[PDB]
Amino acid sequence: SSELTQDPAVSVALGQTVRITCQGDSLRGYYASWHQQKPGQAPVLVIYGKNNRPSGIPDRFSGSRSGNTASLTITGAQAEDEADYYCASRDSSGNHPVVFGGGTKLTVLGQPKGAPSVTLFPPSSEELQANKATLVCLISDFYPGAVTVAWKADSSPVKAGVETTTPSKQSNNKYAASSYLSLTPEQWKSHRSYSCQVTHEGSTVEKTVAPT
Amino acid sequence: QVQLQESGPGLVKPSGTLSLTCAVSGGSISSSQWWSWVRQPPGKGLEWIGEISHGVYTNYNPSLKSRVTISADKSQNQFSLNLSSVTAADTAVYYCARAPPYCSSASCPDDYYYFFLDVWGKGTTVTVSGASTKGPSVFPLAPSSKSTSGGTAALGCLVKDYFPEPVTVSWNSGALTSGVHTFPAVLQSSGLYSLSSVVTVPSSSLGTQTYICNVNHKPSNTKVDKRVEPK
Repeated sequence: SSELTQDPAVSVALGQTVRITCQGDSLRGYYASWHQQKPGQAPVLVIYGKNNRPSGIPDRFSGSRSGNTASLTITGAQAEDEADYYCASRDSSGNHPVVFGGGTKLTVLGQPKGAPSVTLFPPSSEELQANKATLVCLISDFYPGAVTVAWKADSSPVKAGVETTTPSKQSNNKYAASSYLSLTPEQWKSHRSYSCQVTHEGSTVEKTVAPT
Repeated sequence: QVQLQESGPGLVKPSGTLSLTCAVSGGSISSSQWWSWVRQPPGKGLEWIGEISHGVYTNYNPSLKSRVTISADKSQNQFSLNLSSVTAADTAVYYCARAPPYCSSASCPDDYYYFFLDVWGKGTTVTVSGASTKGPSVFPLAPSSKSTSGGTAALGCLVKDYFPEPVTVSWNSGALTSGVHTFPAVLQSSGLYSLSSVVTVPSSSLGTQTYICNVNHKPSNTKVDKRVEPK
């Protein structure tokens, strides 16, 4: 699947310089391109080859070669540079198949922390009129991406019927998560309140909904 | 001006054959460029499938050659992919793209030794499963006095129990893009997905404006437009 070796993850401090390298015996015949991919989007070409760049690519991106190793250097890395970077070239032997690198997750350190935005929704009227009940707890815009989600029935913990995602990066380098609590309309109406507790960097945000 | 658009089935039974088509506008697939197919399994990197030039000449990944076929319809400005004997390893997002011409001999100008993918499609998701498709149940997440944050308020749509991915959500037929956040889906123990889309709007304009979420689930050929009214 992959033919050129890249480091799966590298880090750089905001404003510093990072060199993402791409190595393989397949490289020696053609120029290496670099593609950038933000979460949820198709790749975007950042280096045609040699040191040529398309429109909309800042000058701080550059390409270089040293035999069987191509390199993408980012001088003065910014927050918008956090993405996955893929080198690509053609095999110099045989029918010249296309050769991809494994990809490199770039992390830019020093970005500002953010407390989670928590939105809790009760089961809708139409869902209850259909004998269903689901509580939706939406967590967004927290950085770093470490967060604990916990549910409460009145004041007691509940674990059955809870489906939680792992945190995933948003397009603005912050993180998002979701937790769904599935109950019967009897379980929903037989309690005074339900709570979604969200802990992030030692601090907790708690939202509460009731059959009102 | 060149735009690509993939189209496919979304769900393919194991040992079946995956068939996709990439339509091209603003360019010609009969050119000397290499109109390619790329795929990306969820949580993994890009893998090259094949390419086709002038609508005739083909070149495939050595590891996939035994079951890959790439053809072109020069009259409809399309090129297609056929992958037979599919397994769960073929579950991926499939992109069509365009590579430039090149030389196989070392005797050409410098312009002919590049490889790059400067034009991509949005990509279509393909899942190889024996399970059946299920359309989504869309419920409104109505705004209340606890979904408010002063001047703004949050309302949304619950897209529940569907299979397979993906589901796209727009608001008011795409006229409302500001404040929209469609959360990534959750894979439940039932094997079905669920996600929620939430848009932030002025709390004063709740009763004076209609908000409808547009939920498209192509693997089931279903579109749900659910009106969201205040609680």
